[PDB]
Amino acid sequence: QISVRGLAGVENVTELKKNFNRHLHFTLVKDRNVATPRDYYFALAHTVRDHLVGRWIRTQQHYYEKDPKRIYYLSLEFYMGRTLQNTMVNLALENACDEATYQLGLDMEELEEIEEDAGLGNGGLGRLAACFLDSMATLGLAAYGYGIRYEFGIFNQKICGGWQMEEADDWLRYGNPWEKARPEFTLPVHFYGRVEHTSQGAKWVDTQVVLAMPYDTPVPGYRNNVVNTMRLWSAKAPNDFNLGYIQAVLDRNLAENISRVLYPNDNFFEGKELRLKQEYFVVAATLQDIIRRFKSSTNFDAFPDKVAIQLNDTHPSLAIPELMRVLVDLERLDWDKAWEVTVKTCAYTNHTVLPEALERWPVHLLETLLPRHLQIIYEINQRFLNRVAAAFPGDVDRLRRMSLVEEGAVKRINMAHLCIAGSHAVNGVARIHSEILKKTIFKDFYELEPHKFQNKTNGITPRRWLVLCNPGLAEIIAERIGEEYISDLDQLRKLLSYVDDEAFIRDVAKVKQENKLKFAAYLEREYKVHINPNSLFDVQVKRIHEYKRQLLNCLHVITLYNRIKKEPNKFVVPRTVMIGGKAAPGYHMAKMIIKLITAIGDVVNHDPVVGDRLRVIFLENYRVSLAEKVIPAADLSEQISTAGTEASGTGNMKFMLNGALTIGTMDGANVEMAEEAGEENFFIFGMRVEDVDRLDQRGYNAQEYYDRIPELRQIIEQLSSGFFSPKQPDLFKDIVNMLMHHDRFKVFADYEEYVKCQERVSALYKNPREWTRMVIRNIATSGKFSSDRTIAQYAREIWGVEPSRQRLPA
Amino acid sequence: QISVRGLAGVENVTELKKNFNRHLHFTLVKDRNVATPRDYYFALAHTVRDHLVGRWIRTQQHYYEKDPKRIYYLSLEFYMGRTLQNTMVNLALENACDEATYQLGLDMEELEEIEEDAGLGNGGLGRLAACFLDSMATLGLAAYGYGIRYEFGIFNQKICGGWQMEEADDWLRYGNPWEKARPEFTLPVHFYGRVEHTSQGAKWVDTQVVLAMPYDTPVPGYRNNVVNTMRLWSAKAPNDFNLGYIQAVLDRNLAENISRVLYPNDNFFEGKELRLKQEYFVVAATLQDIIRRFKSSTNFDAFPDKVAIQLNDTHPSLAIPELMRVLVDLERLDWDKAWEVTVKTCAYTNHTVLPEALERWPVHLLETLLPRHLQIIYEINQRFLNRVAAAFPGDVDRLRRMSLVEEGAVKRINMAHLCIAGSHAVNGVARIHSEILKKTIFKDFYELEPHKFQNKTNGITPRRWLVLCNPGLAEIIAERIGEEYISDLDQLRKLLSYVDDEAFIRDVAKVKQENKLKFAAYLEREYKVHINPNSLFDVQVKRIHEYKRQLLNCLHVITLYNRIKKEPNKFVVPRTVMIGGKAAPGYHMAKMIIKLITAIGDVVNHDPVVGDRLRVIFLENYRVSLAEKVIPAADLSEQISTAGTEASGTGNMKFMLNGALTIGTMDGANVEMAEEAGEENFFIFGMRVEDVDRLDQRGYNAQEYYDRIPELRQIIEQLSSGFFSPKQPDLFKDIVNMLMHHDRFKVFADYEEYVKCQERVSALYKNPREWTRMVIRNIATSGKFSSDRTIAQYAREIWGVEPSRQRLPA
Ligand SMILES: OC[C@H]1O[C@@H](NC(=S)N/N=C/c2ccccc2O)[C@H](O)[C@@H](O)[C@@H]1O
Ligand SMILES: OC[C@H]1O[C@@H](NC(=S)N/N=C/c2ccccc2O)[C@H](O)[C@@H](O)[C@@H]1O
Ligand SMILES: OC[C@H]1O[C@@H](NC(=S)N/N=C/c2ccccc2O)[C@H](O)[C@@H](O)[C@@H]1O
Ligand SMILES: OC[C@H]1O[C@@H](NC(=S)N/N=C/c2ccccc2O)[C@H](O)[C@@H](O)[C@@H]1O
Repeated sequence: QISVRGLAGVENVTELKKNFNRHLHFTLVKDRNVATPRDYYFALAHTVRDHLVGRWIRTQQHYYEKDPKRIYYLSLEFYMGRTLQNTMVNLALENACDEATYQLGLDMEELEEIEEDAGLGNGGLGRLAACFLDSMATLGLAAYGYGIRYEFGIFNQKICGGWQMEEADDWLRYGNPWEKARPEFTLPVHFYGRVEHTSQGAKWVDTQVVLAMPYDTPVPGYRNNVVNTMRLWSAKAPNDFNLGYIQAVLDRNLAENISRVLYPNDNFFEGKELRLKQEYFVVAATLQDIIRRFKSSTNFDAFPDKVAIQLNDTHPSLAIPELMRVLVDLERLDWDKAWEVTVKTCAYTNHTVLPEALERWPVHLLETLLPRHLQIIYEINQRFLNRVAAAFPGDVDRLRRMSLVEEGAVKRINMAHLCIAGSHAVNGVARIHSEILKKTIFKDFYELEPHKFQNKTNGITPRRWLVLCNPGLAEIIAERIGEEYISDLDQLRKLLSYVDDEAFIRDVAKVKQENKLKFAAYLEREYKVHINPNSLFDVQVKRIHEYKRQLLNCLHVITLYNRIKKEPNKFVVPRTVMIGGKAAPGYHMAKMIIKLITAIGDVVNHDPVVGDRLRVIFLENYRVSLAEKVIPAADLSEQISTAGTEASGTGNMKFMLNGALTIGTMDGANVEMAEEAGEENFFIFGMRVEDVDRLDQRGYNAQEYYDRIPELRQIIEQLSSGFFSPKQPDLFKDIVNMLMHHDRFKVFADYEEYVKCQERVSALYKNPREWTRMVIRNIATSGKFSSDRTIAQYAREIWGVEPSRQRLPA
Repeated sequence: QISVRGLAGVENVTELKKNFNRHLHFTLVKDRNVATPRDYYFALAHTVRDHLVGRWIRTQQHYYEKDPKRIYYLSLEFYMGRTLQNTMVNLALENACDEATYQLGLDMEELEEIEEDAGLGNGGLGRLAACFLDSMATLGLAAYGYGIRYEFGIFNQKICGGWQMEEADDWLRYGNPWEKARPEFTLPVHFYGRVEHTSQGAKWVDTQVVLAMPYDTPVPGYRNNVVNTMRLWSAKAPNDFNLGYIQAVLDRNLAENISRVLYPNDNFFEGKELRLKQEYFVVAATLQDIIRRFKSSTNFDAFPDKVAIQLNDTHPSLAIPELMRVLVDLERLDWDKAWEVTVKTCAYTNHTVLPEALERWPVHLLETLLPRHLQIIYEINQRFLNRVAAAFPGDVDRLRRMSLVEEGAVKRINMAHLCIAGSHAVNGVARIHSEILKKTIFKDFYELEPHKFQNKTNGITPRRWLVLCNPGLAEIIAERIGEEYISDLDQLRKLLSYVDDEAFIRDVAKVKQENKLKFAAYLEREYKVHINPNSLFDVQVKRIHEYKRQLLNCLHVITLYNRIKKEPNKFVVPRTVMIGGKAAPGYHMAKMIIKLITAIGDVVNHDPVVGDRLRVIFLENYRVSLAEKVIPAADLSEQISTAGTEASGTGNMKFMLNGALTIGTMDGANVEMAEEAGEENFFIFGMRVEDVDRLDQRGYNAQEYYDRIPELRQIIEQLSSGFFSPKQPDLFKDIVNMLMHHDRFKVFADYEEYVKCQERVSALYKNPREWTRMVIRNIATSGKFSSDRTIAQYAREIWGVEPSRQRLPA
């Protein structure tokens, strides 16, 4: 049908059809008379998967013969989404499979909906790891993602009575066709025990053993014939574990609980032993696998020339003391040489400045679980602090601030300090975030070792986030500028010469309307809700958190409702306001915010005077597969975090790429987006970082705003009095209380500018032609935010490797 | 190589080879350079499995179109062993695959050893279910085996310091290529809750739900193109189960523990709640599946014409009250009609008379777990006892003996009484066992309903137990009488005309020596032990239990040792005494018996004066795959249970089929074996059932034997004084104590006759020609003990269906 989806040649179509039937018969043991819709999905997944194997075997053989420097991307999260469509896109199979299945009497789109998301992450950090994997493959890098094969990923969210309910995401229930178990690489991981000192070295003894069994998932590059590996460890008890008899077998569950479930904390930090175990487990298994591959290529001097380990936040920070442990205790290297190797091998990416999120592990936990690692951390700290003391003599408070060991009620280890000390590179994830790291939270470390500190602005993969989810837009772009932009996104700049093009303007507006109709349909079928597809689609999708200020969005929505009720017969630009996202199950305020959104909807959506002019919808179960549907449909992207709180954001980049305009604060990557697109082509409002600082110095008094803005006073009074909860008048008292007395994120301080800026959004939407020209200017300058650019910078500036866009032989 | 293994045609060999490579590449993602031995096994299993699918799909389609009466064999145990070789044998593929793999540079025998046994049973009961499945398929019966997919089967046994240690049998660790998950047939099973009464019927409410997910395994008939299904249920939590959050997800393990592990109790009875849950779980899921298939063929009158349910012991006895529950509570049939249907549908096979083995479930357990089932059982019992009371007026003690409800300290339900009341047929498993049922433990029931009581003498499948494990013997037989005996084992009678045949005698003796050399080699490699292959192979393999009298065998062994030590320079027929079997982990006396065997070995095997004349070996980890190796190697089969205690035995039949002579008591099937072969061709010794009864009446005094047999006195004194345990002089005091004061199984009473009979065994072995002629006479009359005969009798006399030996179209 459409060109960017590849060729549907007679040979290939014929061959896909017979392989589909072969799998339906031999693999699924069905015929066309008893086959379920899921059998059909599985037949298709096996047919497509077959096309990966040759390239996968030769890619890995190629790395063995050429022996390049290997990149190990360590993460506790890989938010992959679905694999079927992505595989077809990157193998250029999509049109062929569409034709093959159509001829077999099946709708491929329907089969695609059967696949479960691999929901092995929470949000931006997990999704970033997935985009990175795609880019590393596309750029021909010898890269491996290492993580944990969770049995349960991020919970499925159900909304019951306007409240979030959690249900287990049993994503492996029917089997995962995209994984290959690698039992030959099963590795022991040790826990507890004690440290013994002998004549020559310390020994870690009397440990409990859990086995790590790896499962390999392919990661195809975009049409370059490269297939890299994502290797995820699963926990297994050894066979003599606890070996009255029945209980011993049942107790195997305890050991295997390590890989059972993803922690859904979102940003913040729970010092739970099981989380610590997960962090060590991925680190210990991965490092043994790395060393084994390195020896199979004594001379650890060359280790950093053949290995890079990227630490995705502090979650895998134990790689630093674990590498030291293996080098010093097992390989018998001296400390200083081992340390040299470690620092040159490891690099650290920070993904937050929110203090409550930072990992600070109690000493007593590490003492019991990982006694030798604690001793190594203490030694690291002593040597580091001697370095600080020599550089800044007499500065006693710097010593205590920079310590890896934090003093107090309970002693803790600051894992972020551990990461900086033991890494050759530390990066933030957007220019303003990286500046904040040097200027504030890691200021002392920057002064000691300025050469360590870098920026690597985040990006998204244009494969999943344009070609896959928005083929209609990819196509109209490909019609004018060709197809090479899909792996060289800067080429979108060529679209600037079409901003006055009458044919192109009409096409961009058409694609959007088409996407909006499709999504208005999806809302009807799967959720039985009515929406006007001619309204402005105003969307805020992301995890629920106070700093992201879904609350500020709620305030705007209520303002519009009150304005309509005041002057019912005045024209307003119709809006469909869509807010979606999961709340961490232990996060009370976020759960209350969800309830507020649904309660606003209940009032707004059933007011006869409002009509089709304003609708408020909570998008249930926001996840990667839902993002692929809602983002292409959006007109307005809400990116309204308090300046200084969103490290980068990546949802922002996805909306920009897909033809939505952005209303946002100068925070995270928004700054660089407005910089690329021009400020005139962005709806910027609110306090900058400096204004937030100024207000913090004075003291933030929310009352002042309440006293001076009558429209805001009415909203707070409506909330307090039970306007949005008639049967539970005080339901939202926690919300009013926080906004009035304990708002860390200054919701009221940005309210006036936000509403004003939103009026300007409405003004522009009234003129379709000028709205669309500004959209073209956004799409056209979105090239910088390709994760291909991001990865090329990591490779050249951190890992010391050259990316290649050259094909491997097919 | 050998003819019974089928043809190795050029086309088939070529095709198997390319399918092997195709699977190695596409399925296992390997090439010949990185493939592990296990990859090769899996490639071969996928290649062979492919040949099942056509026949499997058409068999099941055939049952749908012809709609025959379906047989449901319900068992908590299916002791399957390995599947690869059995599949090749029954598909006539064995020689072709041997050639294909040889040409690929691989030894098939080596690949076969990689496969894990499906160890989903304990012993004879579990193995019987497996032989039955094979025969039902071979006989063209529309049969389904239903059970539980245990995550862990029977424990692997390790011997440490002569003591049994248990290790978890994680048989699914690498995936099972022989199962197909059937998620579309996932069914809810209910637990706990309470019973409510409404205007029209009782309702079972407030239950906890566990899901039952079925996995289908093919069961191929012998070269008839029939492939039947074994369907095993797996336990899965529903997704909202327990849904702080982390704990709720981890707690899913509790629900799923139902299908986690096989109870290894062996014969006896532990009233453990988890076992009760397993019993209901298999029953509830299976019955819903049966009814669903029946409706898809309101009119439950025809239910018994289209369904037979065979209850394999009392383990699935809850099928009776569960069927009533569905019929009365859900389908709204009246009691009497529902009961009619139930009785005509269900039949019961008893597999024991040992009182401690009988299931008697405490009322309070059923009350909490299955409240509606308890009410149904009470009602069944009331109606049954009214029947008893009308038939035997005034007989008040008969009423209490026949009650399903047993009175006492704790009230219990006698499940065996439940089974007889609600079944149209009750059978024992050998003629003497079935007689004992009518005469003693079920005497009252026999008097009330004599027409219910039947015999179905056990059998074994000549496919696994001759063709597969002993191809050399199958071949020399096929050379003289053709191949048709493999599915019509009575044809072995034709071998009687070869008993004087000089060529045949030499061949039978050759095959045996070959099997003994092979097994003497296996012992060397895998266990580094030395044995003389020219010695008599004296083997007792079976679970360890006092009634099986491994102890009597031990006494004989010590007698031989003492006789050699007394007269070192006298000739004795050399023996290798092999004893193997697992002990139930909670069975102390059985664990002590194992230690005794190893301790005897330690003394005997290292005595310079003994030499190669006597060796005592404990065969570790006896299981189906080890049986296939040891049985063909055996010369003497030890079947020495106290008369009246072994219901049938089946190991006895396997040894007879494979050219060993039998020394045994007139117990279980031994009686019918000696009857078939002639008593002159069997080494019969010891008390008959009547002699045991006579002794019980008088009082068994072990002292009398000790006082009158000097050779026995010496043994007991050696045991007591620490001759067999120098560092732990009193180690075996529990054993001496039991034999002297508390022996239920009268070991001393059979000692003299046993030793005498054993001397006669040695006498015959000294004359190879006459030993072998007696062997031919055993093989020649073993036809009755084919499970094809057994199943044909179940079908005609219980299920009301005609077996067919006709081929389905290929
Ligand atoms: O089908 C369900 C099962 O599939 C197996 N995968 C196999 S046997 N081969 N996979 C081959 C493969 C081939 C190309 C790309 C990805 C792949 O997983 C997996 O090892 C197993 O965990 C999973 O449950
Ligand atoms: O760089 C990619 C993205 O990283 C996110 N940080 C996240 S999602 N941190 N998550 C931390 C976390 C910590 C413990 C448990 C679950 C979690 O998601 C940042 O908030 C976002 O600005 C940035 O665009
Ligand atoms: O390979 C490992 C996996 O294999 C799957 N089986 C599939 S996808 N097909 N099986 C087809 C089949 C075909 C003929 C005979 C027996 C069979 O299981 C099983 O459903 C799964 O539980 C298992 O872990
Ligand atoms: O009919 C087949 C065989 O059945 C066996 N009975 C067994 S193996 N009962 N097992 C009962 C049992 C009961 C609870 C838990 C585990 C168990 O193996 C009989 O002992 C044997 O004589 C007969 O040949």
